[PDB]
Amino acid sequence: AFQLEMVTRETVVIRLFGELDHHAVEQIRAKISTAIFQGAVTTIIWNFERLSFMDSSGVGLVLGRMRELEAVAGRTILLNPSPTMRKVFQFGPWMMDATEEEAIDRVRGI
Repeated sequence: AFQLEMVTRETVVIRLFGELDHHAVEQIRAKISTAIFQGAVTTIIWNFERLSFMDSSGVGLVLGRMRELEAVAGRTILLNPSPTMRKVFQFGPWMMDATEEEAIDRVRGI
């Protein structure tokens, strides 16, 4: 499952929870890519916390949006990545073990 929620001037939270199917990656890629191309989004906080498993397309889902953000000088934060995830991404975005309010407070500063 997943939820999207505009939470701040151009900032979007993607909560991932449970099992993210290849089909969901697709629903997500649709709404966010649109949002970026529309200029409604320039910062994505991906909340990975509750996630138990995504298939490989989630990895591209995230990296795609990054390449999309790079061009609008946007930014990505990976929030609460487990082991593989942070390893998968390290070998890059910003990873911070925090809450969403925390993550967002942090984004407002800059």
